[PDB]
Amino acid sequence: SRVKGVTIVKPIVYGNVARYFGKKREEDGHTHQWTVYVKPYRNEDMSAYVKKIQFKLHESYGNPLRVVTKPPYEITETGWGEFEIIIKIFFIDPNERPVTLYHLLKLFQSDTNAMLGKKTVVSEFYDEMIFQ
Amino acid sequence: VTIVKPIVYGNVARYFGKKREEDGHTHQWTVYVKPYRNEDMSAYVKKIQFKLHESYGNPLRVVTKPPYEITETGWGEFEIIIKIFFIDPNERPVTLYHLLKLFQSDTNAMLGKKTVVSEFYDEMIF
Amino acid sequence: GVTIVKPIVYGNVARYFGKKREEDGHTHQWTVYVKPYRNEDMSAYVKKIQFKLHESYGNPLRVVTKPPYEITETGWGEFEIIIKIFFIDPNERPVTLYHLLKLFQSDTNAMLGKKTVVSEFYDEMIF
Amino acid sequence: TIVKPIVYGNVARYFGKKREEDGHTHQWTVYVKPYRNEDMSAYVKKIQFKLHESYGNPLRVVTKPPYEITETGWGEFEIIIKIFFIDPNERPVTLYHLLKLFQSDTNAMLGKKTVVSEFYDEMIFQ
Repeated sequence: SRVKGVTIVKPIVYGNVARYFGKKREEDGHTHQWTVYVKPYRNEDMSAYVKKIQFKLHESYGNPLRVVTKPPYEITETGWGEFEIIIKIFFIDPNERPVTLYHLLKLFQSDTNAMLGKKTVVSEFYDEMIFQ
Repeated sequence: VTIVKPIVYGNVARYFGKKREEDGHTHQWTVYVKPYRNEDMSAYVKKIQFKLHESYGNPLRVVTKPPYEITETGWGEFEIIIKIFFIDPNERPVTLYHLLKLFQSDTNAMLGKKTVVSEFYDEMIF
Repeated sequence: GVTIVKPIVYGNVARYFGKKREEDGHTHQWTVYVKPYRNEDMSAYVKKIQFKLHESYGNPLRVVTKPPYEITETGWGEFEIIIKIFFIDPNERPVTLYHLLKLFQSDTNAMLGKKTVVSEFYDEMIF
Repeated sequence: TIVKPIVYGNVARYFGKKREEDGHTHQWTVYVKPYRNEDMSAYVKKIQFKLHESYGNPLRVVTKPPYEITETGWGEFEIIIKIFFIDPNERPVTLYHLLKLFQSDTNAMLGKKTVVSEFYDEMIFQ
């Protein structure tokens, strides 16, 4: 006897891409450039149903609570260590509890890929968001 | 017999590599209508018009012969209304709207992609 | 009659390592896939999807039941993957698609700066 | 009553020098590919690209995708593409293509390094 609406499912990908500079940036000792991101599994404007996404970077980043309101939902920074990003998705239709994803930022590649195409690391994962 | 005909539409764009100083243009793009499957549209489509932004000279571009597409160059993103007129005058024309997409995500920039694509699928029902 | 239409894409992508990997000879990494065209839950209508990979692989009759309906491997040569699409509805007979796994880029796309082999083909599935 | 749209053209790139060994200054690739990707090899028996007489083996035949031919040379000329069908009755379609190698002047200011000359067409059946 629950009064439910229509079940609505939205498939998403999220993760990070990273690329090594070549040399230890002398000023901060940084080494990689990277973008963490959330994007639809197939091209569509998520802004129909996503108000904002926030990525909580590491405590060592200035302005660590980064937020994005309009697509692409991505944050680009540079760094030297791997750490755990906490990505919260905020829906438009309130009475829709946010979704929270933990993504371990990957910067270095596997020795297996040190032997094949060792340039650009990618770490992406599939998940789906439910509605109504 | 309710006959459906499926289509994709949208645009593709590519970065100059450097803003041209004559007109501050940074991209060339192409906006299009294509059939979902490699079939012929001309059998049932009189013309398609792509109403561009008023910044463009002659903003009402009309395509009557396939391929139903328009190639321009640009500095900015904007909405493109798309009017599909059918060959028997009875059939009501279908208006599609498309937000020209010109600027690459840092993600796709880091993956070394070279072409920005936003494309969409529809069904014209008869 | 039901008469529902669900556009899908299938095919594979491929991105050549840079060099022959000294361990198993592998030169390319690839992903053969079947995706809805729109962003939607296709497990609403798809029970499972079988991918028949070349006999040289292991468990070559790969079967995916939860989206994404993607297989990822490495290899060094091309072959033909037979894709069988099993539906939720029992009255709906499975579809079988053939796809030639493209690993080698063509001269046209090589000369354009293209960095990934993409071979994508289209279909519409009816109910 | 089947119509099949195709794209045909060439890409070329100035190689960077006048190769002194044989004079050849560009490398090009002429191709034919369906407007919307399908197994063209289901109904195309072979595709011919007849080229300038200076090229030994001037009739080149391709029989399976990618339907392209790659070469090097110094000058532009007309490539005759002939498309032969699996169905013995359907007669060969013949396309003419001005192979392009040198760039325009607004596309230099664009930030282009590769040339693209590409045309739509429709193979028609009964």
